[PDB]
Amino acid sequence: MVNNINWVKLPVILDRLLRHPLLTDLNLETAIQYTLDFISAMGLPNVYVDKIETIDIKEYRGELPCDLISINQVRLHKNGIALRAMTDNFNAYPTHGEPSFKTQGRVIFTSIKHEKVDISYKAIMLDDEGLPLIPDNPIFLKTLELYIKKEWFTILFDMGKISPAVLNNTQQEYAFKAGQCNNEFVIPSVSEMEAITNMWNQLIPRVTEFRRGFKNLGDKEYIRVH
Amino acid sequence: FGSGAIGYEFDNRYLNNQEMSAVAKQRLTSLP
Repeated sequence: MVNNINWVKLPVILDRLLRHPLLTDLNLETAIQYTLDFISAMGLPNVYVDKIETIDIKEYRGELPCDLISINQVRLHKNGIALRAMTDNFNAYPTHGEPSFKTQGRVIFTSIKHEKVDISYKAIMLDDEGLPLIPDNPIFLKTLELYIKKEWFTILFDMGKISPAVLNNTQQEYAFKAGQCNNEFVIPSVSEMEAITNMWNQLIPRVTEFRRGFKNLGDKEYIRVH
Repeated sequence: FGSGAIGYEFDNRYLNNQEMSAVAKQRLTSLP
């Protein structure tokens, strides 16, 4: 992402929607739900807050933080060696290796019995209220506004209170801005294309960046003169 | 005599269906 994510409260999206006199029955409560549907459906990893927590595994199980949304990596605390993924069907089960993890709910399922693990994860940024906080990006803000205008107009079109030409314009305009908003958040900055440059140009290919926290991923590869 | 609450709602509904036909001919065209 080229621009920085400056945070603003959710009611800044309601100044923009209630400029439209057909969207004047909108609420904070409706703006809360349609934001989280929009934040999810875009899947932009720049909208989330990166956190790291150390949890302790009791017997192939550990309790996961409350704010966790997606795990970046799980690693061991004493080694720093990262855990990949549990493909075993019979993991902590005895009959009569490379460590792994698996997460379903608020429980993580590891391959190690009694160990502390660091979990680097993503959460949602909150307010003084326990409410979501959105980027002030006028591309993000415009297409979140067009998201809610397209969900409200879809209800109104089912009711028969909106022209099919009106909904077709809103469905088209949200469809353009959703790609512009995707490209706004995905396309790297100059400082991220340098780390992409160093990963791409490697005379001796570095193929074990998952073992670290992808720390040396964008590091530059140097060759001695001889 | 006179009472016009069913003459009104039938005339208001005929102008609604005539308006509904007019907004169904609207096209935002998509050639250059």
